[PDB]
Formats: sequence, C-alpha cells, structure tokens
Amino acid sequence: VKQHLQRETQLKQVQQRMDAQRELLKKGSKKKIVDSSGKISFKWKKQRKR
Amino acid sequence: KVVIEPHRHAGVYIARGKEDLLVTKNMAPGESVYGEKRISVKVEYRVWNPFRSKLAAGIMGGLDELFIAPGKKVLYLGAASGTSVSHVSDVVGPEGVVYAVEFSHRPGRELISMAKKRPNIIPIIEDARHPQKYRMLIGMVDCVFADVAQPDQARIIALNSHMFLKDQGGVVISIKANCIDSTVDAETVFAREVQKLREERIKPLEQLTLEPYERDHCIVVGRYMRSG
Amino acid sequence: LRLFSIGGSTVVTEWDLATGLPLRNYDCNSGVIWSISINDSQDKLSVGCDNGTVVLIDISGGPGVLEHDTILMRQEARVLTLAWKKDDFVIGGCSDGRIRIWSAQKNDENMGRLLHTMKVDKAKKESTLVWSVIYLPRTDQIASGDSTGSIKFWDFQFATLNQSFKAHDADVLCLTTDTDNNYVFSAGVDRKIFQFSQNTNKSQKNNRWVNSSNRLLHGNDIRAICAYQSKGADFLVSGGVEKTLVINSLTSFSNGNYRKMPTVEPYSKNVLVNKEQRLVVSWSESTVKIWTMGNYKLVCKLTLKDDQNISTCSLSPDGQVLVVGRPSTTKVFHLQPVGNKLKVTKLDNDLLLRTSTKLVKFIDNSKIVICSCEDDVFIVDLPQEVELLEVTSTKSSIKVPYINRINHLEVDQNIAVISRGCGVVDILDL
Amino acid sequence: AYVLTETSAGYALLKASDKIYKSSSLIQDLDSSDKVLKEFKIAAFSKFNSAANALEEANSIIEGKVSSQLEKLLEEIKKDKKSTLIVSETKLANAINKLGLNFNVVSDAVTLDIYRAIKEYLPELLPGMSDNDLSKMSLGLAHSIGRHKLKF
Amino acid sequence: DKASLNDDSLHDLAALLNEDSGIAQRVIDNARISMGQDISETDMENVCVFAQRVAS
Amino acid sequence: GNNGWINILHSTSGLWLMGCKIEGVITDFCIDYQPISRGKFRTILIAVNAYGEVWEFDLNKNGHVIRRWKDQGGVGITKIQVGGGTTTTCPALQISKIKQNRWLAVGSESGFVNLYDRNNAMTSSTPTPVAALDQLTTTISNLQFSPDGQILCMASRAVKDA
Amino acid sequence: TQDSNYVRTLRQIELKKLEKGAKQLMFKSSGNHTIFVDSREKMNEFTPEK
Amino acid sequence: IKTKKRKTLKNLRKDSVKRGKFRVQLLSTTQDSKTLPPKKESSIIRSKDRWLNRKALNKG
Amino acid sequence: PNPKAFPLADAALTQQILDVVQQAANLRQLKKGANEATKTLNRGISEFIIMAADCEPIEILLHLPLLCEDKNVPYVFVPSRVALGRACGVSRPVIAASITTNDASAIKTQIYAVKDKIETLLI
Amino acid sequence: SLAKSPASTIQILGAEKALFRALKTKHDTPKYGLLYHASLVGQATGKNKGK
Repeated sequence: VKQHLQRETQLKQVQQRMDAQRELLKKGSKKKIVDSSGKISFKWKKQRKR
Repeated sequence: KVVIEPHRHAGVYIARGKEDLLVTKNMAPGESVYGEKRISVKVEYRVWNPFRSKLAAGIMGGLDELFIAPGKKVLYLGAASGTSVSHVSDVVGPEGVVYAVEFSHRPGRELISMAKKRPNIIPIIEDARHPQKYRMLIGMVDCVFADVAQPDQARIIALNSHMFLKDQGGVVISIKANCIDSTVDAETVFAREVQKLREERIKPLEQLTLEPYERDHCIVVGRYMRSG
Repeated sequence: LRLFSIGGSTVVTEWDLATGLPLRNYDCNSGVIWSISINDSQDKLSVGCDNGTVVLIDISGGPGVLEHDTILMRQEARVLTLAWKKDDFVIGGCSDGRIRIWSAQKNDENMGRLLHTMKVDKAKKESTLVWSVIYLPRTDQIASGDSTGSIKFWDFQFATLNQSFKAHDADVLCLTTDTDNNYVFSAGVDRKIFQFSQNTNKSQKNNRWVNSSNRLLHGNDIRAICAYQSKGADFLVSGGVEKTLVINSLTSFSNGNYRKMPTVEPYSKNVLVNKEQRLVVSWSESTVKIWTMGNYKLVCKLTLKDDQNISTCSLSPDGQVLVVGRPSTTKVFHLQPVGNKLKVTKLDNDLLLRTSTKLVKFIDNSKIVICSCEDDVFIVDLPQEVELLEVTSTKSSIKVPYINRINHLEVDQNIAVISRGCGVVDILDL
Repeated sequence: AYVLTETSAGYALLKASDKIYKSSSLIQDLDSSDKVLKEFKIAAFSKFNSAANALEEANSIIEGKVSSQLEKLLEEIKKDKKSTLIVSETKLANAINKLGLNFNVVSDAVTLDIYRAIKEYLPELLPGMSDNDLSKMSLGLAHSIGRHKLKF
Repeated sequence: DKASLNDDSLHDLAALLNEDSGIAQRVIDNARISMGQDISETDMENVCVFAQRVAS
Repeated sequence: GNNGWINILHSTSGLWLMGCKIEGVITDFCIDYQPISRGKFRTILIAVNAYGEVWEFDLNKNGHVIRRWKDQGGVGITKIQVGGGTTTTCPALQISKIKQNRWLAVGSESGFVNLYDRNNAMTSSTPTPVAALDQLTTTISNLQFSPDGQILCMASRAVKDA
Repeated sequence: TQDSNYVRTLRQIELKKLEKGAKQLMFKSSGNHTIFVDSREKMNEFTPEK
Repeated sequence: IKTKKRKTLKNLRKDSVKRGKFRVQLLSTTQDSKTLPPKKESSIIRSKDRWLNRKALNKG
Repeated sequence: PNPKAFPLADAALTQQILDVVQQAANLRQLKKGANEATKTLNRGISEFIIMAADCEPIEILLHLPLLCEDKNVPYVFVPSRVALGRACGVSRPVIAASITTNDASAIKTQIYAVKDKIETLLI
Repeated sequence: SLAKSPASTIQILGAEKALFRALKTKHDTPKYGLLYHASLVGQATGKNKGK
C-alpha cells in the first residue's frame, strides 16, 4: 500500500507537468518568469478570450 | 484459512486471516448495502470500515462498556445512509431492534430502502428536535447512540433522556470539535460538553479520541442514573 | 423581571433575584462569549461570540427556560457588540473594522443571512475595531463608536454613512441615547463625554448631527454609560474605572451640577472591632487579617483553601470564636492566643457546613442566630428554629422579588429584631 | 383524573386518583412497573381500525390536532363538566381546550415521569388492551407513515 | 396481490395447492405483515400477463 | 479618496463643501442633472464600487442617499459615464439648456459594457440592461458620449487599435 | 493530449487500487483515553488492571 | 524547601494523574458547579485589556 | 432568490471569491463548466467548488453537492451566472467552476484563506 | 448514479472495451459508443454524426 501511494504521487507529478505544457500551446499572450528560487513558470496577460 | 476471535462485546468478531479485520455476524447473507465485501467460515460475516463508520472507530478505538447487546432496543440519532445503523441491527441480531431517525431526505430514501430489506430497523424520518412526533411510535428504548452535528447535542440528548431513556441506561455521544467551535482545543471542548451533560443528569464514564481515523472526533460514553 | 449576566466564561448566568444565586447556567453552544443584548419586548436575547457567531436564545414562559433557538450566518471575525432594532434586525460591530447587519425576521426567507456589511476607514499603525453600536429609532439611523476615536452615524436604510466625527482622541468605549432621539451621548477612554444634538428644527429637518458639548469628569478612564428620561427625572449615569460613579442631567448636560457617588459605600461592612484583647479584624475576598492594638500589630490570615466566594458575613464575639458565612457553605473557627502569634482550629458539623447564611450575630458565646438565604432563622447552641410572621406579597412583590427578604437583624443580650425592606420591623424573643 | 396514552396499537384513556404529589411519589418509587400499572390500569382502550390509510390520516391529524376517534374517546372522556386529563403535548392540550369541549387538561407539566412510567408499564398490558406483539404493528405503522411522508 | 385476499380466496387456494399444509395461513399472515411495495394495477397487469403466458 | 470617500471642494473658493462615502473600493463616478423649474435644478452624483453597487446621491441638500442598485453581472467595474444630455465633456453654457441625461454606461473589466436606459432603470430599481456590448478582450478605460446622445465611444488601454 | 490521457488512466488505476487496499486494510488506534471516577482517593488508587 | 512545599500545594491541589497511556480526572462538586458562575477566560480578558493599555497610546 | 440552493454567500465573500477567480483565470489553474467540474471532482484534484445560484433549471448545478460531500470538498454559491462568467473570462454565462491543485502558485495563500472561510461557513 | 456522472461519460457509455484498449495503446478514442441508436443520430451523417 505504501508503494502504491508513492507511485500515485509520482504519476500525478508527471501528469501535472505534462498538463501545463499541453495548455502552453493554445492561445493568449504568455509571459515567462523565473521564480527566484529557480523555478521556471508562466503568467498570462489580462486578456479575456472570445 | 481464516479464524475468528470473539470480542469483549457480543456480536463483534476479529477475523484473523490474510489480514486482521472487524466483522459481525450477518443477519441475511449475500446482500450488500454500500458495496462492502464478505467473508464466511457455514457462517456469513460482514466487515465494517472504521473510516466510514464512527462506531467502528469506537470499537477498534476500544470502549469498555458499550451498552449494546443482542436482545435489546437501541436508538440511533443520525443514521445517514443507514450503514452503521444497519450494522448495529446486525449486532443486535434478530431479537433486538433499533429505532433510527433522520431528517435529510436523500439518506432518508437510502435508509428506508435498507428498512425495506432488513426488518430490525424501524425508521423515523423527522427533525429530531421535537420528540412528540415519534413518542407516538417509540416506547422505552434501552441504549442510545447520538451522532448529530448540531451544536445543541446536550439539549437534544437531554430531551430524549427525559423521554425515552431506560433507568441506569447507557448513552454514547460523538463530538466534532471542528464542527461545534472550529478554533480551539479538543479536550477543552470535550470537558465543556461533558459538563453540560453532567448538569443535565447524565453521569459520564469515559471518552476517547479517534485519532488515526477521524480529524479530532471523540466519543463520550456515559449512563443515565436515577433520573426522569 | 430577570437579570442576565455574561462573564468572561462561555455561559450566560440568569441570576436568582429573590435569593442571589445563579439560578441557571445556560452554556452557549459556541465558544467564548463577548457581548449580549436583548430584543425589543424582552422576548429574545442574543449573544455575540468569538467564533464569529451570533446566537439567538429566546426566553418565553417564565424564568429559567433557556433553549437554543438560532445560529446566524457566521464569519471569521470576533463579534464585539450587538444591538437589536426590532424583531427583525441585529446590528453587530466586529474587529474586521466593520459593522454587519444580520436579519432575524419571522416569516421571510432571509432569516439567518447577514444582508449588509458597512466598513470603517481604518487607522494606520494599528488594527482598529468597532467598539459599540446603538440604534437610533426616530431618524432611522445607527451610530457606532470605533477605536480610531470616531463617532459615525450611518443610516440604516441603504446602509450608508451620513455623518462622521473625530470627537475624542483614543478609542471610543460606550454610546447611549435618550429615548425620543434628540441627544446622543458618547464616552471614550480618555475620560471625555461628548453630547451630540439634533434638537433644533433645522437639524431635524435635515436630520444633521452636530456635536454640542464635551466634558471631562473622571479620574482614570470611562467604561460604561446609561441613560434615562422620565417625568420624575432626566439623567444619565456613567461608571468609570476610577472606581466610582457619576451622575448628570439630560436636558442640561452642559449645565447640570454633577454628582460623584463615592468609591466605597459602607452597605457592606468588611471590618469589625472588639474590646476583648483589643482586636480589629478585617475580612476581604477569602482572607481574614487581624490586628491587635493599644501601637498595633497584625495577627492572622485565613486564606480559606477550600472555597472561592467573597466572605460575605463575618463575626467574632467576646472571646476567640469566629463565624464566617457565605450563601453557599459556612466556616466556623475556634481561636486561641499565644502572644504575637495566634492559633485557629476549624470546627466540624454538616448543618453549618451545608447551610447558607446571609447574616449572623451573637447572643452569648454559645447561641447564635442564623439568617438563611431563604428567609429562615435558625438558632444554634455551639438545630432549633422559630416561626416568622409572613408579610403579604403584593403585585410589586410579584414583579420585584427581593423586597420581602430579611434585610437586617440586631440582637442584644435578649431580644432580637428583624427587618425586611417592605417596611416590616419585627420583634423576636428567642 | 384521566391519563392519555397514544399506543402504537390504539388510543386509550385511563383513570388516576389525585397529580403532582402523585408524581413525586412516582419518581421516588419508580412506579413505572406492573404494580402501578395494575394500580391504575384500565378505563377505556380503543384499538384503531386495522386500515393503514385510516391510520395515516389518524396520526397525521394527531400530530396536527384532535382526531375523530379522539372525539369518540371524548364522548365519554368526562365525568365532571371540567374533568382534568393528562396529555403529553402542549398543542394537543391547547386544542382540546379551545375546541368544543373547552374543559380542563393539565398542560405539559412534570408528568413525563408519568408518561414514561406507563410506557414501561404498557408492555405488561400485552394481553390486556390489545392482545398481540404490538411492535409488529409499530413497524407496519412506521413504514406506512414514512412512505406517506416522503413522497415515494 | 397480497391485499385482495379473503376466506373464499383461502378456500379456492385449498382447491388449488393446499390449505392443509398451512401455507394458506402463512401467506395470508405474511400478506398482513408484508412490507414490500403494494404494486399498482400496471405492474399488476404486467405480472398477470407474464404468468398467463408462462402457464400457456 | 480612500475607501468610499468622495470629497467635494467648492472651486473658486478652495473650500470644503461636503463629502460622501460608500464602502468597498470606489472605482469610478460621474455627474448627472435634473431640472425642476425655471432655472432650478438638482445635481446627482453617481458612484460605482468594484462589485457593481451603483449609488446615486444628490447634492442640493447635503449628502442624502437617493438610492442604490446592483448592475447585472458586473464582476470588475472600472468606468461609468452618463450621456445624452449635459455632462463633464458636453456642458451647457447657460442654465436653461441643462437637460437630463438619458443613457447610462458601465464599462467592466472584461470588455463588456452594460448599457441602461435611465427613464425605466430608475423605476424598476434592479433593472435589466437595454443591451450588453461584449466586443473587446481587455480592460476599458475610456467611455465618452456624443454631444447629442447617439454615439458611444469605448476605448481600451492595453493593446493597439482598441 | 493522448499522452495526458494515458497517464491519467494509469493514475486513476493506481488510485482505485489504493482505495480498495485502504478499504480492505486495518490499522490501529491511539487517541486520548480518559476515564472518570468520583473519589480522588479511588482515583489515585485506580489501576487499569484492577 | 518551602518552594518544594509550594509545589506540593500544587500536588495536593492537582486532579490529573497519568497512568502511562491512560488518564483519570474526576467530577467537580455539584454545589460548586451550581452555585458559582464559572471562571473567566484568562487569554481573552488579557487580550482585551492589553489592547486597552498598549504602548501605542502614552497612558501614564 | 433561489431557496433550493442552500449555502449562499454574502457581499464580502462574494467579492473575494470572484477576485480569486480572476487571479485563477490569469494563472490557468481552474476548470470551467459543470461537466468538467464533475470530471475533476471524480478525479479528485479540485481544491474547491463554486456554483452559481440562478441557473434555471437548478438541478444542472444541483447534481454536484452529493459528490462534494462524498469527497469532503467545500462548495459555495454566488448569485449571478453572468457575473461568474465575466469573472472567469468567457463570454457565455458560466454556472459552475472548480479551482484545481497547484502548490506552486502565488495564489496559494489567498486560496487557503478563502477555503477556510467557505469551510467555517459550510459547517 | 447515472445522474451523478457527467456529460462526456454519457457520450461514451457504451464502447468501454474499445475505450480502454484505445487509451492503453494510445490511439483514437471512440466517439459514439451507445448513443448510435437514437433517432437524431439516425437523421445525421458522418462527422455530423460525431457532433
């Protein structure tokens, strides 16, 4: 059971990274920030889609 | 392959098999309520989950004097979905009966379906707060279980204490601190509650926190002593 | 009529007016209680408690009945004060710096929901909070005193402020009004009282407010105000932490000569003196200090380890015996000298140890008179009783209970005398 | 004096000699037993018609007001022009006070030791007023009222 | 259904399967104490048409 | 001002005449008039909180709330303007020509613009829009009416040609 | 998108097997276990065995 | 010495002995619970009076 | 104005809930539409649930609280679907929304604050 | 329970075997499933049948 829980955590991690990358391809105006800990992430412009 | 072990209380068995388990002698075999499994040894035996049943958190929490037995009559205030109350019907078996009450109507329909199947449960589908509407149909219960999230547990249980409790009887309340107050500490809220019941004639005996099952729930076991 | 009190605990205590007991502890269901107020027609009392919640406890059908009725819709801010408008609206001020308007209405689906939230312009280097709310009936307004030191008149329809004032400097602490709504009195923590007026035709016609006058009369700081305005007299009473009471007039707040009701009123004696070995003895809260004199020196100390009531009625006769009595139990001692020290020994008897004693005096060293809390006179000899001639209960005795109880008694060598506040002086031989 | 019981097999009125002082004696005696049941056992039981529709309308109008069979008890509830009964319910006391009989019934006073006493007692009337295991009739009545109360 | 049951129904059940087995008494008392749904007219006619088809 | 404070200063004196206040956070505000008689007329101040609680005050007597209402929808309100008569951009030159404004515009955070008729909005008191413009994709920051009341110019501030 | 689908499917698989495991399992409890009595001498004389 | 007998005043006064896993406290007296309104809240009253006599106003 | 939908917000909570919606839309951390809300609820990664309170008919949103209770996730009503739609950033009248899990946000703090507020409300 | 489940599942409900094989092997998901036997889908044709 402990093994299964740890496996689940790993899988959800990979799924979330893949999901953000998949959303990175549609539309909008994207903006790249580096969180000063060293993270790479994005932020969209204040822009309601039609 | 699996062996049994009887418990301190009647009807309660610990199944020592591929994993230890908490189980009760079934009333009727081969019929599920909430998708649980089974085990036989022929005798048919039904599990409880200490997660989804609060009294199951009590038994494997360990309570000395639970006032259930086979041939008696118990009251159950708060039987939503009917799971633990059908299980209590199981442990009182054929001769004893339970009177369950409930107010919200989706578990109302669920419990009344379990009442269609199982006989020993008799359902009352009212707001608990006015016991006249069921003193027309209930008489002289033996023991009482109360799991109602309303904050005036003391008022409602003192009301059913004056109306239906057997003398020198047994009562079990459950307490959710994060529902009654949601800011301060567990034993503090618990001491305040049992102060309320002490002033309302209920002589408590013990209480117990359900740590690795619930988030700061406890249960208070007490008696009704020389009172009407 | 009844008297409810909220302590710093989590209960209300509805007291016992005829006796002076806690008639009922009603525990509220939700945490530490901060403030209380009761509705119009005295029908439903309401408490505001630190979990963020407003509890409605309705009282109907005589005294002692305290049943939970309602919870209001709750939020994360501790409620500091409350005030009812009618059977319909509970106004509450809380330390989110803001004032919420809750609905308590019968037969309308908005029962239970807060339906307005008005806000205060906050301080800077603090975390300000609303201290008191009061409802003004005639011009349908609410007033609030808040901890920046300001007085703000909102109007209750449309929940919006009409007037604002930076009256007195530190945090406001109490407000009150006259009845027909011409003067509103505010009182701070910097010993100042300000009177705000509407009374002229022009300020009525615009319903403006203008602060007429101010005054400082206290020593340390002001804690509570109350107003009264009736055909016999028109006055407010202010109570100040400089532990004393002051009295002012309502029509003439700039004019009326104030009265300073003093620190101690000697209706409760704390000390006693006797010529047997030149003793003065003082009982305080749970402590009995004695002195002998002739200069002086102290003798004893009775930190009564058992119980925690204020020592109500104390006594020592000629010789070294001590009675001290509470409305709960008693405590009786034999005392003894050795010189600069004394010695005390507790006696033992269940009758004295259970019974309740309002007043007590000595006949001899041996037979004393016990005034029970229930108006019963025992005699004990160191369980012999005596009948009492009843007084009539009138309609005022029905309304106000405690007028018929035994107020005072005097006993000399033989004849005792008993007095109840209805106007009865009575003679006993015992 | 009269004592009301709304049994799950019927509706009964009983006699009792004088009230409150009798309640003092009762709570100090635990008169819930067959002794006091025999002591003031029977005046008139009326078993309800075994028709769950009449039963549903019965206990519905019992939770609401006085019943038609209750007026069939009221035809000889009385021996004096005000004859005090003990009910366990406020609104029902007030209804039988403010409808056509207008006479006295003690309100919801301390007499619940009394009603729970005859509630411990009525099991010892199991061959007495309605001669069966009444709990089965209770189970049937409860399922009828539940299936009526919820729509289903 | 478990309702429209009478003494001549018990007699014709005796002319049917039996009464002397006591099953007639058992089914009428379980018909008094039964808690399943009193089926309506259409479930009734449908289980009727079902039974008739099976007997044919 | 700060939170709901709108202050009002008499101009050619430099004096403080009067201040009114709503709660929440004042985003915007504008002016309308109402004639009564031969050269007598009351001015009404209109203020929009962020949530969409429109207040309407008057200013002849001191600050007395005429009324409130709530715009339909309206999550982030960020400009209001009245139009169709006299205003802050099309003012009159002598007292007789002051005419009541007819159309009322609320420009939101989305790009939506709710557009109301006053003559029945004031009546129904939580009214429905005459219409709902939904063209742009960014914030609004400029809403201006014609002199005569036909044309509504709306303008963003975040992208080109908006 | 199909990759996110596949990873999501296996994650739900592992989640459900973990839930069936936690349902079929059995832990042990350890909470505040208080006991009341009426005398302080009897309290000080209390023994769980006795 | 007398410091430890002050602590034994605490010992004779206290009402909770732990027995390893278990714990026993007893029921307070009926006359106390009935003829006293219960004790105040130290934390809350301390908070309110601290807010009154903070240093932010130069009282005294 | 809709008495079937029980746990309903007030003014201040309404404002803060729609603001945190606005930040959610600017960060792409939330899912719209009632069907996708139920999807991410069965997959159980939703932080919490917002529902509108004036969708006619009311059952289209009312199928949510059953599962919300069964997984013990807080849900809260806001009384204008058009308002929630413009808050989330789509022209059509949105009636349902869910805020999803991302512990790498910069909106973590406000999410948790409004979460406990909705919780203590929902007790 | 059928109410509790959402819309895209209801578009699926039938062809679960083809679904899970297709998702485990990373191919195209199936569109109709069980809703092929409706009169409306009988009116439509092709990619219109998908929509």
